[PDB]
Parts: sequence; structure tokens; C-alpha cells
Amino acid sequence: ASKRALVILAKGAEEMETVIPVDVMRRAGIKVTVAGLAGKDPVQCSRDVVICPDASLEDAKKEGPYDVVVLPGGNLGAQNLSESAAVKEILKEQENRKGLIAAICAGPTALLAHEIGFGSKVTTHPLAKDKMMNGGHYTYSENRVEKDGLILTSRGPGTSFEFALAIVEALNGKEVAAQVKAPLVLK
Amino acid sequence: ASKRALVILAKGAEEMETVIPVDVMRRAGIKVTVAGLAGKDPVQCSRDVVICPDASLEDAKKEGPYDVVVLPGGNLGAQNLSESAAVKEILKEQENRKGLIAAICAGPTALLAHEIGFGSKVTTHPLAKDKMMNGGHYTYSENRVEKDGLILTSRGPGTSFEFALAIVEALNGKEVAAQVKAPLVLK
Ligand SMILES: *[C@@]1(=O)C(=O)N([C]C(=O)O[C][C][C][C])C2=[C][C]=[C][C]=C21
Ligand SMILES: *[C@@]1(=O)C(=O)N([C]C(=O)O[C][C][C][C])C2=[C][C]=[C][C]=C21
Ligand SMILES: [Cl-]
Ligand SMILES: [Cl-]
Repeated sequence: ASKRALVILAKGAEEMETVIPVDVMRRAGIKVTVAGLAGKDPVQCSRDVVICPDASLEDAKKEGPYDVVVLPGGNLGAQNLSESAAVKEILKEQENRKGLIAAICAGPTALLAHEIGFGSKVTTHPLAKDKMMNGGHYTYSENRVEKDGLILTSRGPGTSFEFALAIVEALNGKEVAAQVKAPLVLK
Repeated sequence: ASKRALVILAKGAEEMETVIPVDVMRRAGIKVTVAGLAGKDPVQCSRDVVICPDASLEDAKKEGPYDVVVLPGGNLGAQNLSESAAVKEILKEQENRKGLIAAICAGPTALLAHEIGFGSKVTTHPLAKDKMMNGGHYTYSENRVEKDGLILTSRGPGTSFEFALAIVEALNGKEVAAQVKAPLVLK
């Protein structure tokens, strides 16, 4: 059976960190739902790219649960995810069921806000380290991608392919990830 | 004065190759117009990401000319660009005025279709080489980014950051490109 991914898309999301994982996961045969935090309407990303979500979060939640929940970064995107009770509920449920949660750039700061994965080794964008580490609830890593059990984090737009391929590997295995990687012309 | 970029967005465009250059160019202070080939409506990209263009191509053309014209790849995107009389006119004008033209993945095959930049050293996605080289009108390169004068080409999603930063360097210089690069967390 096909794996399923929920990508939560908020105003101010970093559009590269949203699109690269969506695209790469689809290349891997994952069924991906791009879910609008605010509803079903188009979302203005951080650099003004406008993306039309597949569904509202409210609706995508009804079709849960998912094999992965993905949190893009972007400062204002991650803040919107951090402030959302709906995101809180989704992440708590995911953690409780031992499902994967993946977050990139400032995205992992939503894990802090929602008290998810405490004690994990994590990375973030360098600029988001201090926010993530407030209280010493995680251990910090400078690895480009950090997978600690079911908490998978990464650093920035430039690590988005690596992040996405790590998700693919976690869900579908090493061999699928390698097959998906080759046509991309990655260094 | 600020440089201006026209990114031509067709149905079936590779969304990573569209979004990474748009975002990176905006980070560089370039004024970017995402122009819908078919009109003003949202565009279904290759992996089903839906992007709302800033304008129709018809309208963006009236605000021309541009310091760069950018052609994303995607097989079906590049075919739509290749078949477009409007794209032909835009590229011929750009070439005649000695403005930069940048194309990635299958995107450079539109240069062939429109008889642009013949004699240039170019690259493409490996799978698009034979189409690009039909007639021996270009010389082929395996470099991740190839800049030959005002024809700038690149290979795939995994070379999109390098492609975008090369555009930035061409328009705004080495130092701006380096400054834009550092926060991205690129290898
Ligand atoms: C990331 O895409 C991203 O999310 N940020 C935001 C950030 O780190 O802000 C720190 C503020 C505390 C949350 C960012 C910054 C720079 C380049 C890329 C990215
Ligand atoms: C590119 O994004 C892309 O454009 N292609 C299409 C391609 O090369 O098709 C060749 C058919 C002749 C035009 C592609 C293919 C695979 C991965 C990435 C990309
Ligand atoms: Cl941001
Ligand atoms: Cl394609």
C-alpha cells in the first residue's frame, strides 16, 4: 500500500522547502496532501510564490492519519504553525502513534511550541537555533539532516533535497530513495 | 536600478525548477514576474503543485523588456514553451537586444525550437540531450551550469540553486550572489 504525507502549508512558508519535499515525495510514489492551514484558498509564501493547496487542513485531517507530517520553514510560516491548535493536535496524535514527523529550517520550532519529541537530537537553520534550544529541551546538531527515531529535521532551502530524500528513505527504503535521487542531478 | 526577471510558467513545468529560481532571484532583490503562458489562471505543474502566476504572459510582455528571461524545465512544460509563438517572439527579442536567457533541464530544448543561441555551449538534463542536439546546432556540456555569453543553461532540479545563483551573479554580481547563497545552507 502507498504511503501518505501531510504537508502543512501556512502563510509565510518557505516555498522551496514546501515544493521540493512535495515534488520529491510524489516522485517516490507517496500520496501527498498539501493542506492549507488557513483553509482551502491559495497561500502566499515567503518570497511571494502563491500555491494552491490540495485541501484545507480541516479536511485533510479527516482523511488522517498519515505516515509523515511535514512542516516547512519560513519564519512567518513556522510561527503560524507554532501558534496553531490544529497543528498541536495533529502532531500530538502523530507522535502518540509513533508516526514520522519531519521539519525543516524554522519548522522544527513548531515542535518546541507543541512540546513534541523532547529529548531528540535536532537541527534547524542556524538562525533558528536559539529559539529551538530555549529551555534545553533538545540536543542540537549541525548535521544537514538529523533523523532521531521519528523526529526528522533539517537546516534550510539548500538541504531540502537531502531532507526530502531522507523522508523517502524512512518511508519507502534506501533503494527507492536512490532511484528517485538519480534523475534529479544532485551533487 | 533593480533588475527584472520574466519566468515563463507553462502547464507541466517542473515546479522545483520554477520556484527555486523565483525565490532565489527575489532574495537577490530582482523584480520577478511569474508569467502564465496560458493566461492568468493557476498552473498545474509536473508533480501537481499548483502555482498562481503574477500575470499572464500577454500582460507581462507589455511591461518588457527584462534583464533575464527564464525557462523552467519539465518535459511537458518545455514542450509547451517550444510550441508557443509568444515565447518565440519574446526570446528572439531578448537575443536581439543582447539580454540574458536562462533555461534548465528540458527548458533549453525551447531554445532549439525557437532557433535561439545557435553555436552556444549548452547543457540540459541527460535525458534531453538527444533532443537538444538534433542537427548539431549547439555544443554539449556536462557542466552542472553552463554560461556561454547570454545563454545560460543547467541540468535538473538538483542544479536549480546553482542555476539560480548563476543568474544572480550575471545580473547583480559575484558579491550579491555570495551573500544570497550563505543563508541557504548549500553544500
Ligand atoms: C528558513 O527557511 C527559515 O525558516 N528561516 C527562518 C529563521 O530561521 O528565522 C529564525 C527566527 C527564529 C524562528 C530562514 C532564515 C534564513 C534562510 C532560510 C530560512
Ligand atoms: C527535468 O525537469 C526535465 O525537464 N526533464 C524532462 C526531460 O528531460 O525529458 C526529456 C524528453 C526530451 C525533452 C526531466 C527528466 C527527469 C528529471 C528531471 C527533468
Ligand atoms: Cl522566511
Ligand atoms: Cl516532467
